[PDB]
Amino acid sequence: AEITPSYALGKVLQDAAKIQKQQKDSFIAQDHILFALFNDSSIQQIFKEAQVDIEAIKQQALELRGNTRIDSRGADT
Amino acid sequence: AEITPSYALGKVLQDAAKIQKQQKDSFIAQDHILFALFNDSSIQQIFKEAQVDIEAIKQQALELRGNTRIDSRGADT
Repeated sequence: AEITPSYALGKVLQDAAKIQKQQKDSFIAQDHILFALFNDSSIQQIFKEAQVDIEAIKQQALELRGNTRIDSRGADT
Repeated sequence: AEITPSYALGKVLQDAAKIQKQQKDSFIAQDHILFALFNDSSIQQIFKEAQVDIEAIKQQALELRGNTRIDSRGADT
């Protein structure tokens, strides 16, 4: 079970670096790994299950707290 | 003269706007414009002088400024 990093998912290892700093921060966070997941992790379908879309995450990433995390410390978002 | 961005390049100024979040910045600096230049500013060909997209700039922006360079001044560096 889950014996693989699954770069298909695990590109976010790099790919999540998108919004980590752009909150004026250090490293990647929950929304912020998720931020790259709207690219990566999503159910993009007839009813597309992919969530707050272009800014709205980053928006709401800022719009909720924002600068939401720094490094490793405190529950991620 | 100086009429048109060369849309192949034209995106790059707006593509320059892309990295302020992973460069962890509110504003888009001279490292960031070049950051987008990593595509059309290049020779990407049989003999490729590309511009290194992610790897080298970041950690050498970890060398050169960081989040440290939030932005909102003019351009000094």
